Order: sequence, then structure tokens, then C-alpha cells
Amino acid sequence: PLSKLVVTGERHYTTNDDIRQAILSLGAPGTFMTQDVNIIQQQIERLPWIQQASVRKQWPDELKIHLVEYVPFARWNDLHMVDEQGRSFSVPSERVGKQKLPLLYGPEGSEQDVLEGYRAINKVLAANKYQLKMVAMSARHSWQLALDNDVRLELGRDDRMGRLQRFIELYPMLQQPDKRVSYVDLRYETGAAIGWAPVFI
Repeated sequence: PLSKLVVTGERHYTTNDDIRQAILSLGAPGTFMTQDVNIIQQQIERLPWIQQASVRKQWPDELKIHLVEYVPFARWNDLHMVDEQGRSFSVPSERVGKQKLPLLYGPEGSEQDVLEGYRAINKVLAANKYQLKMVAMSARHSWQLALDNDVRLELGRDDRMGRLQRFIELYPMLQQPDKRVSYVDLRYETGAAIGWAPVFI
């Protein structure tokens, strides 16, 4: 004998059963016996992809659960994820991950520090026909990245915004199919250092 579940929200990653198996996680017969501020707590216990969920019971015999998942906006390392807001969460490498989604890397506990950047930098590269593919910050705060093409881009550690406006300027100088820019190192001070890709025959 079980209870029905009136679930509401954009169930994109969440299966009804992802829940029945989360409720059952507590040995207490009588699905409705257990307080809902509790059911929430559990299921809402970030799965870790649910943001906040709401449970309220319809006494007939059905349990009205309304949940709102997390909205992915960029990848954190390689087994993680973050949203426009800046919150961290995960999800199994199962039948879910399937979409071009910006890669952002970095050390532990700097999630916003990083997004902070991309968010403000994206605007610039979005300005032109350059769809940034990734952005990573090292421990001591040393950036780096890549554009549509696999064209690298060292950003360094100190002056990032200024140093960044540069690239936009110097670029219309792609004076070819074989010869492709392989990167632009900006770790200098006078200007940048263009570099090409070692092709193979």
C-alpha cells in the first residue's frame, strides 16, 4: 500500500522514482505519518541538484510535492556544475549531460570568484564573433582560456581587464586554412605574443 505523488515543476533531471526512493530512505510505515517539513528537508537535501522543494499533503491520499531544480550555466571542473547565480551542484554522468556548456575551472572554494570573471568577461568576447569555450583560474589566481577555435589565451595574474581589452583590438591581422593562430600570450607588458599551430603531414 503506497501513496500518490502530485509532482509539479520542471522535472528535467528528476524522476518520480528518484523520489519514492528518497522518501523510502526513512523507515517509517505510513507515507503520510512523516511530517512534510521533513520530507522537504530530505528530498530538498540537494540531490544535490534540487534547489528548494515544497511538500504539502492533500488528505484524500495524495502527497503534493512541488520542486524546482537547479539551472546549469557552466561547468566547474569536470564532474561538477554551477548556475547564473553561482551555486554549486552535481548530477550523474547519466542521460542528462548533452549541450554546449561553458567550462570554468579553478581551485576549491572560489566558485563565485571565477563566475564573477566569466560573467563580466563574456560580455566582451560576446561583443564580437568569439564564443569563449572555457576559463580557468589557478590557486595563486593565474587565468587562461580559449575561444571558438582552440585558440588559447594566457591572462596571467595581475592586470586582467585592461590586458583583456587588448586582444579585441589586435586581431584583424589573420593574414589562412593551414596557418591558424594557436594562441595569444599576454603575460607581457608592452604588447601580446601571437603563436601558431604546428600542423602534421
